[PDB]
Amino acid sequence: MLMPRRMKYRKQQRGRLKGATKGGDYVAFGDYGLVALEPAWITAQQIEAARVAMVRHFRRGGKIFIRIFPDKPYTKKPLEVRMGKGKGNVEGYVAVVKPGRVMFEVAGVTEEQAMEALRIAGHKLPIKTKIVRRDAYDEAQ
Amino acid sequence: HKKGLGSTRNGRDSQAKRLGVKRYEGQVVRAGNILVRQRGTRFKPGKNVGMGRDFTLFALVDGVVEFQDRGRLGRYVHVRPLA
Amino acid sequence: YRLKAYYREGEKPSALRRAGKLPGVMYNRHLNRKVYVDLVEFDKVFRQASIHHVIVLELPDGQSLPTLVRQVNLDKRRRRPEHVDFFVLSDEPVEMYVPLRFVGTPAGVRAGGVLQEIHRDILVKVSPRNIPEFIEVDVSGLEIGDSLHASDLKLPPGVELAVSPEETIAAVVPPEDVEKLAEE
Amino acid sequence: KFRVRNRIKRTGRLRLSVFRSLKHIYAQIIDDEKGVTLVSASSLALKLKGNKTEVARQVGRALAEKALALGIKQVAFDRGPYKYHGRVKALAEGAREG
Amino acid sequence: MPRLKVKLVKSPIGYPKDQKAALKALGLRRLQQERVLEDTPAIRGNVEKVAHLVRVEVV
Amino acid sequence: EVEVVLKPEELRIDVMRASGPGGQGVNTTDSAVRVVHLPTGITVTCQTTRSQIKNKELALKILKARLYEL
RNA sequence: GGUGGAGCCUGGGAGUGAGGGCGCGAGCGAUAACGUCCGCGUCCGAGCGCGGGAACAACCGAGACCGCCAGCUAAGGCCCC
RNA sequence: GUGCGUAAUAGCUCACUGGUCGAGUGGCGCCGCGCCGAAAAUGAUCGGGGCUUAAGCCCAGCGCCGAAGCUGCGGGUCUGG
RNA sequence: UCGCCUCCUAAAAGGUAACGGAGGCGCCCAAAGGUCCCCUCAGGCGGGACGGAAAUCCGCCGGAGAGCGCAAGGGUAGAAG
RNA sequence: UCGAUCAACGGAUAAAAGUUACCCCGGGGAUAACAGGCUGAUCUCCCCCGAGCGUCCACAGCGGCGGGGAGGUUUGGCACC
RNA sequence: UCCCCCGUGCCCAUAGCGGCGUGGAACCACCCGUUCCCAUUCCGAACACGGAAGUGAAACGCGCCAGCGCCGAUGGUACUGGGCGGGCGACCGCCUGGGAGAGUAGGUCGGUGCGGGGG
Ligand SMILES: [Mg+2]
Ligand SMILES: [Mg+2]
Ligand SMILES: [Mg+2]
Ligand SMILES: [Mg+2]
Ligand SMILES: [Mg+2]
Ligand SMILES: [Mg+2]
Ligand SMILES: [Mg+2]
Ligand SMILES: [Mg+2]
Ligand SMILES: [Mg+2]
Ligand SMILES: [Mg+2]
Ligand SMILES: [Mg+2]
Ligand SMILES: [Mg+2]
Ligand SMILES: [Mg+2]
Ligand SMILES: [Mg+2]
Ligand SMILES: [Mg+2]
Ligand SMILES: [Mg+2]
Ligand SMILES: [Mg+2]
Ligand SMILES: [Mg+2]
Ligand SMILES: [Mg+2]
Ligand SMILES: [Mg+2]
Ligand SMILES: [Mg+2]
Ligand SMILES: [Mg+2]
Ligand SMILES: [Mg+2]
Ligand SMILES: [Mg+2]
Ligand SMILES: [Mg+2]
Ligand SMILES: [Mg+2]
Ligand SMILES: [Mg+2]
Ligand SMILES: [Mg+2]
Ligand SMILES: [Mg+2]
Ligand SMILES: [Mg+2]
Ligand SMILES: [Mg+2]
Ligand SMILES: [Mg+2]
Ligand SMILES: [Mg+2]
Ligand SMILES: [Mg+2]
Ligand SMILES: [Mg+2]
Ligand SMILES: [Mg+2]
Ligand SMILES: [Mg+2]
Ligand SMILES: [Mg+2]
Ligand SMILES: [Mg+2]
Ligand SMILES: [Mg+2]
Ligand SMILES: [Mg+2]
Ligand SMILES: [Mg+2]
Ligand SMILES: [Mg+2]
Ligand SMILES: [Mg+2]
Ligand SMILES: [Mg+2]
Ligand SMILES: [Mg+2]
Ligand SMILES: [Mg+2]
Ligand SMILES: [Mg+2]
Ligand SMILES: [Mg+2]
Ligand SMILES: [Mg+2]
Ligand SMILES: [Mg+2]
Repeated sequence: MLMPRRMKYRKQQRGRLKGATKGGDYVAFGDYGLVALEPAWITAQQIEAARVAMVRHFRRGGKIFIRIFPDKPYTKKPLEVRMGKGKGNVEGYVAVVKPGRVMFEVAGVTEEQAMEALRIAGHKLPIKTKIVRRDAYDEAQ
Repeated sequence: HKKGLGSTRNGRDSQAKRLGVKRYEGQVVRAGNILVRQRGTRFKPGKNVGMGRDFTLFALVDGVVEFQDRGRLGRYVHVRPLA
Repeated sequence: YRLKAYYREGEKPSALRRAGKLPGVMYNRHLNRKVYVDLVEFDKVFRQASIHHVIVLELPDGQSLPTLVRQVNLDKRRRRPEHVDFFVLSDEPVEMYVPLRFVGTPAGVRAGGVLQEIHRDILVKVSPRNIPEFIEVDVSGLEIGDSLHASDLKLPPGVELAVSPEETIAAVVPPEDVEKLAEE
Repeated sequence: KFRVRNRIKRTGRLRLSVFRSLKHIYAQIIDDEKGVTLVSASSLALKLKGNKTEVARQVGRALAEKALALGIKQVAFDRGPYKYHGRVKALAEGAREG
Repeated sequence: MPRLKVKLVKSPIGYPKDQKAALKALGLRRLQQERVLEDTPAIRGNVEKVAHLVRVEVV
Repeated sequence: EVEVVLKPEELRIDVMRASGPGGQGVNTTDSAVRVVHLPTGITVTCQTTRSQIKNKELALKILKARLYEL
């Protein structure tokens, strides 16, 4: 799928989502990027679906950069079970995304293909997106 | 319907220990007053300060606690007498 | 290029930035002043320009100064700048990542492949009078897999960089083959 | 680094520090918590005999004398890498016993 | 010395204990009650703490 | 290969009221479930437990069987 | 600084040891529950007395000794009811 | 080679140029307020009537109304003086 | 599941719940204890008959990643080793 | 100074397991089974995206991976009358 | 006062690493020996004693260089005591105090008590 090979701990506390991405806000790799506008937990099955959606779109073409990674475990109790008796079992992993985060990047692809590409990938994401270019996104120094 | 469940082998924890500094800089103390409770040597005994088996720090004379941070050498708790 | 600049008295940061003026500070190894330089021209210029080409800064003193931007902090949520750092110059030798053009066609573009110009704006140590432009590199030799890098390039006389030279400047990698699927 | 610094074992006051040299042997009664030297007595740097050990003793009593003059009765014995032996200033005076 | 004249204008019902004590320290009991006090730092600290419930006048 | 992924795309799952004993709930809960296979005509039922969700999956755990055999 | 139904010490008499909602900080839960567990705070509990909110323990306004066919305000309102 | 069209062609057409007309133009991009998406079970409704340069929404201003809150006047009781 | 120890949850004092997350204890040491005196690791890279990819040698480099009886944490070579 | 898995570890006796649809009393909506309620994971329905199927040809009929909702008939959660 | 060297302390990396030079008259080291005091799980390497031909090679001292390391603003943000707003939620905004962590300019191959020996 797209989980981590090993982890010191298998289940971990839920947490929260205070706006601002902290990091990952500029392009820095490809030419066009997809930036998250709402905060959320993106399941690896979505990251995946979106990715495949792009390669599928411009089959045999440019390069894709997945800027996020699902390292946070998702717990879910069984069905018809009551509360308590311990924490649920891990059902998958998710990457936490905050507003401003550049989730994906593309390169070696026409500006038409780039747009269309990311527009399809955002239709697989639980949130709202924005497509970007490159310019001040040059924190080289 | 009540569909059976399991449990966890977790659930333990040990009593709180109340470790930490007990007297702060500029505070008057008497001989014996424990000034700090710590596990390692988070603080080093200074001028007129003793250290028990469990690293506890106590005043050796009757004075006013003072703190001194000595970079790579560590942090010290001294007890300045009314001298 | 050119651009108007004004003096900031140090009053209502977050406000002077809402009214339309963009905050900032100009410094160097001597003095350093606080100023405000509107988005209008700033934007327009800064994008064409960047942090490669120098700019003028005529204040109410006229005092036009030569500078390159060192720091430009965005706004995270919804791209926008909140600040800019100006490094004044002279004949004083300093650094700056110099633009990169890559005239050529890698052998990595016939049976699948695209150029990943890794460090497409290389940093070099040199003085004002020594400020080039499109510092091109050759790509006519980049095979599909294996790819160029380091400072193994055409550094015009005076180009005393600061790389390794190993710092992978660029590389050519394969496409996105529909052929995938898996599991197990 | 022959570190040692066993002298850090200085809980009390008045350190009688010795310094063995291939040629001479110096010694000064220092008082920290003030970072000052109160009494000093060098080997051939105060001019003395030609032996090494014999010289130790003489430069020993010497210091102790000058010491007591100032009321310097008791102290503590130093010389970090010392290795308490040979050049032993087993001098009279000084209320540092040893 | 230039004094202060604070007036309790908004009801403290619903605010933290400390804020209700600050008012005590100042000497404000009822709503609309005014009190001229010294301008010392210790007297302001409390009037700063309850700004949202007090209308202050420098007199 | 060895595969048979009968997607719940041609199944008709019902949930009648329990039969037999029970109590104030055997009359009230839709425990009993019935999964139906239409391109074959096979039907599997289940009232072994006292939950519909533990019965529709345990009733499917059979249709998978009989099918792999037929 | 601060004379307050403030404090400290000794002793007589207690009730309480089913809490609840709300705000903020976490866990559990499915970033479900008028859910459940703690933490800081508040209010109902005991303020089902009063004004606002259509009506409504806890949201906004406000701590009701009593009297008046007097005046100014709060939240909320000022087309008619 | 844009779309239609062919079994593959043909056939219609356009990016494109001449062209009479003799002027504003196509774009994209933020913003304020709206439109759709929008199906449940006794009679409907924003509390009702009824509201459209408003009786709606955003931004300025002044004046009123409005509690058992605060004043005014009288009275009771309790503490301190 | 029930007592004890360590970490987290715990909101930078202390404390703080849930059939919340994750591990240990019901021993051991006459040397693994007292004191005096010396000594300083793990690794990395070279060079070395047997010789792993660390047996034991040599050499540069190596501020602590070793070690500290056993879980974890704190501490520690200016030693607790 | 010794005898406790008094380990249900502040330790009822020195000494102790089941069954009741033959049952009984005192209590509780402090607490389950019905029904309601809050919730909507499950359930039912509808929608976004357009891989791909349909000779050709994304929607005549279909829709991979994924995304957003409605309802309150299912199974549950909660334990509010 | 001022220099150089030797002991010691305080600051506790702006003291370090690594380069490049210097210093033996004095200090110091290395050196010369292992009778003697004293020493090696084997070694006079280390400890220790007696020395005094030679060297400043090793070490150490003092200088210079910034490549590595370390230090590090001014601005602007994050977050946030307290007060207050918008939504239906996840969350978002204002006021008033406080205010980083990264990063940029830039800084640094030391500072300094006390006691000795030498001009
Ligand atoms: Mg960065
Ligand atoms: Mg020693
Ligand atoms: Mg209120
Ligand atoms: Mg039965
Ligand atoms: Mg039922
Ligand atoms: Mg009281
Ligand atoms: Mg009493
Ligand atoms: Mg009691
Ligand atoms: Mg209770
Ligand atoms: Mg309470
Ligand atoms: Mg409460
Ligand atoms: Mg709730
Ligand atoms: Mg509740
Ligand atoms: Mg009650
Ligand atoms: Mg109350
Ligand atoms: Mg009522
Ligand atoms: Mg009302
Ligand atoms: Mg009310
Ligand atoms: Mg009252
Ligand atoms: Mg009243
Ligand atoms: Mg009205
Ligand atoms: Mg008003
Ligand atoms: Mg819209
Ligand atoms: Mg009025
Ligand atoms: Mg009266
Ligand atoms: Mg009265
Ligand atoms: Mg704590
Ligand atoms: Mg805290
Ligand atoms: Mg001991
Ligand atoms: Mg021993
Ligand atoms: Mg090694
Ligand atoms: Mg008993
Ligand atoms: Mg018990
Ligand atoms: Mg018994
Ligand atoms: Mg029978
Ligand atoms: Mg009978
Ligand atoms: Mg019978
Ligand atoms: Mg009977
Ligand atoms: Mg009964
Ligand atoms: Mg009853
Ligand atoms: Mg109940
Ligand atoms: Mg029910
Ligand atoms: Mg009912
Ligand atoms: Mg799908
Ligand atoms: Mg229903
Ligand atoms: Mg239900
Ligand atoms: Mg409850
Ligand atoms: Mg030596
Ligand atoms: Mg905040
Ligand atoms: Mg700052
Ligand atoms: Mg900083």
